[PDB]
Amino acid sequence: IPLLLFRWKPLWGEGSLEPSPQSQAGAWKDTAQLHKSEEAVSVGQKRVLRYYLFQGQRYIWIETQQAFYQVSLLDHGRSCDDVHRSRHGLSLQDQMVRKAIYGPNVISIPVKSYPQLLVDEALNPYYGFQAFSIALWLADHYYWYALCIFLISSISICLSLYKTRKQSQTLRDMVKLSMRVCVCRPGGEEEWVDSSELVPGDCLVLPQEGGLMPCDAALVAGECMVNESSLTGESIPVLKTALPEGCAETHRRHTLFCGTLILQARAYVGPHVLAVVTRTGFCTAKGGLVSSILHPRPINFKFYKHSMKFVAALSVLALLGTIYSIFILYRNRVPLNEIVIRALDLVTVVVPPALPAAMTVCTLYAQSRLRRQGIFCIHPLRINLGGKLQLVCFDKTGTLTEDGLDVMGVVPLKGQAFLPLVPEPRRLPVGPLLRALATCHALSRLQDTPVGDPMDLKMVESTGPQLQVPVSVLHRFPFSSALQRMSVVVAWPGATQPEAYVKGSPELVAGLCNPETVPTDFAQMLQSYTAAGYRVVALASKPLPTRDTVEGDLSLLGLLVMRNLLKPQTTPVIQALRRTRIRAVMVTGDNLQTAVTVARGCGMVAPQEHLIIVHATGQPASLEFLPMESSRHLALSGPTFGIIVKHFPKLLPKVLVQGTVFARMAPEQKTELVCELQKLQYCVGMCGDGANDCGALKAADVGISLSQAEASVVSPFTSSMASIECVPMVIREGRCSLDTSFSVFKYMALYSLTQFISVLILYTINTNLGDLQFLAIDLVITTTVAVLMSRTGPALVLGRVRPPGALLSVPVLSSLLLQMVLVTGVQLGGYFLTLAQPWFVPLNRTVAAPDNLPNYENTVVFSLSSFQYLILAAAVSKGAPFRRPLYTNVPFLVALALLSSVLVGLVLVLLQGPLALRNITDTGFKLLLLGLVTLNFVGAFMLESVLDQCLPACSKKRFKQLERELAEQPWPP
Repeated sequence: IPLLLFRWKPLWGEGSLEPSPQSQAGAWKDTAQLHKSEEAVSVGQKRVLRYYLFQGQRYIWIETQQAFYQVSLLDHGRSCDDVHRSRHGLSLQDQMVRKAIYGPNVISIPVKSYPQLLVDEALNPYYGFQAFSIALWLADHYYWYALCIFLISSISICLSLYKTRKQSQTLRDMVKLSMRVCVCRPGGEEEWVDSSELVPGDCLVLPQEGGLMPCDAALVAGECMVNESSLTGESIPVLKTALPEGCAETHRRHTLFCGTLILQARAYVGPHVLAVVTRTGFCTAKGGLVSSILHPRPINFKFYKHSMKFVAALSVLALLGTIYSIFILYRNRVPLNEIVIRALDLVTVVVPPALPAAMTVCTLYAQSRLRRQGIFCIHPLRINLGGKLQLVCFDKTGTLTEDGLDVMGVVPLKGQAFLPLVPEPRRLPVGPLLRALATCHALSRLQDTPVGDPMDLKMVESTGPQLQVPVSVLHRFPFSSALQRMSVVVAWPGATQPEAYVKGSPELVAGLCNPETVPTDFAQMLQSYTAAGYRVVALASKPLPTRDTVEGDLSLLGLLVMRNLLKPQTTPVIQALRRTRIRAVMVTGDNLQTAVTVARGCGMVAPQEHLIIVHATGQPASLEFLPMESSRHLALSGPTFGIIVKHFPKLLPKVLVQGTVFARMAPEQKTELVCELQKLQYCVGMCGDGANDCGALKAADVGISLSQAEASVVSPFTSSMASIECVPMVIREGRCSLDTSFSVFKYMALYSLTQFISVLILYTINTNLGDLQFLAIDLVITTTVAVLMSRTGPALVLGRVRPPGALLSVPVLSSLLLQMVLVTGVQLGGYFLTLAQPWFVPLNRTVAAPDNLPNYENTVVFSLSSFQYLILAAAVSKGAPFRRPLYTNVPFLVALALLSSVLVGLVLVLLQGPLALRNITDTGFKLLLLGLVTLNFVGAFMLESVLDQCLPACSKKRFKQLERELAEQPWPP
């Protein structure tokens, strides 16, 4: 083999592909087009048996003849007749043959124990640089400073251990489905096998009492009632029917997904129900969503996008900083054994150890602020995407309107008089119409919940009679979608003859009713509700003294009115997004005439703002642009949106920039409306609720789901308040986390730089900063005010000003430099003020640098510098546009106050044996050392309250450029 390139590697992956060449040359090699590293095979079970798991799917492909990839969907072209032939169980000898091809039917999480996980964190070139720094400063004997950068790099690791062991504990909780499952064998058995031995091609008999689900099986025989709350959040009971003979992604009403909980499971044909296993652990629903979490898409928040700028600047400060060290120390007559070490020591102060510890902890407080409010996020780095959102798409029903249809009242008809809509249906007396709305229902009085059609259960408590004077006699015609109506014959004690109640649409039923009974103003009465967003149904009766005699020659009695109201917290939120100039889009799959009358109510289309319906044609002709008379908006449609994206590709960005109401959108069309806005360089958000949004919540940059405790059908922000008032809370938290991450970074840099400058102003005169001084500084002062810096919080009102989004920009480099100038003109303003004192004596220069110098040239530099760090933390931590004022952070004022008081003490009145300061500065020189700290405290607040008020006189996003064109000339004629 001669593969021992390991010996070569001992000497030491930026270029893995390059590295790969070294390792090897029809086995164990796989370049999977993304980092190209997945080497696995098993070759067991007396076959070829390719094995490799690339993200958890098995890919049985070692060749082209007797192998084929994608264990998911390798038997996807089945027929509906074929699964009925699999009603019998697989053979027990053949049952342990399909387990080789498929998985063990367990979506598994590795344990990743503590020796295996500490090695995956410390193996990086930014903890190995500091392990070099442990053995670098410890060449100067028995340092305390070589202990602190071990003790604050054991906080940097242990916080990265905590955010990993708590994220993987969350994913391991939701996929725990330990249950013993009864099946059928090849010939008349049960055998009660474990759920970790189920393969597709097996039967499955459901328990009628209780149990969740083993795996997504097709309901081949029987009736079942499930609870889909684990997979979609729509927690209403869904009735599952038996699969007819003659497509698993199409027949949703015949599949029992893995994770949903089954409730009734009645048989009605035989002794029990039957199912046919289709998928397994990593290739199911709830197995595909978890595999989309633990291998996420890369986030489009390029934090430190420049990637070379900081590194090259680092290079210049380090080198043009370390060649000043080699120029001044060599003019101090050194024996060359330590110049090298002094320079490496100068390079180790420009890399702060607590930089990964303060950027990690800045995100743990962000998840700790959203969990108090309700939003449960799991991907920690997608918090910062909420600060950068120019666009938010909404669903309609359940999201910013009510969940189900709600009744308004009754419009009766007593002799064609058109008596108006009553506000409360509990107020009309009992008759043929009041008995009508309480008995024509396809519900079921089972387990104390009326379960059935969501519409007619709402009119049960609209008046509230008793249920289970009328009695359920017979359902003469079931409510079918083909004939659209439902006839129920009812009787009651005290009747001469039973009546026949039937409900349906207004137009189709009145065309079958008596023409002498339906009036002439029936079309405009239908028109006055179908154009305002009302859903209206009619009802009829006929007394009976079978066939369709129950539905014929009917009297028109009255109208029933249903209407989806807005939520009370919808209107102040849509106005608060329009006021802060982020654009609001509604993406619904409901009717178009309903969607316009809602988008005028909530506030996408404000009054005195025109909108025009496009309504393109299926033919390749023009767009027709119908107007509406009741900025500039456009209202699209479902089949309209397919015409522009196919036949008019040059006119597509002119529509998505100024189109607001998208109606009749298919659930597979909600996902490329998001992927097309991301190609206009929007950063799209998506608040949604249901199964229709499962493709579009993932594709969005911030996908938010409503009204669920802790689920995974979201991208990540499942919240739990059932309103759209959480979508400003993600904007308002993602903005106070995007500049806090900037304020933490531009403080670490400011500290490293003040230290490089105090070790460099002390390398001249050969008076290097002490032992407990480096420790003090770092640990105490710079880690207390960096772990506690990021606890402030979000503001209370959003604003028009976005965060700057780019770290190394022109307002950041300038402040750092000006602040550095104020910092170096005060250490030089403190060093050259002791030198003019009468009590001043110099240092014994020719002894060593760290050995025997408790002198006056470090006492002034350590005192001035300690305060510089505390001043700078407070200066860089501002919260006027985005975060909050810093006095609300009570554990951050107590740091500053306590640390400042200790520091003022060690300069006025000890820690003089320790920290090696000069014994007593005798005269009243102490009182004006606090003088030029005060004009550093004043001179830093009055420097960043001026520099952020700077406008340099001298549309990056694609959409912004288009908007400018629209402003100059409206695109519609």
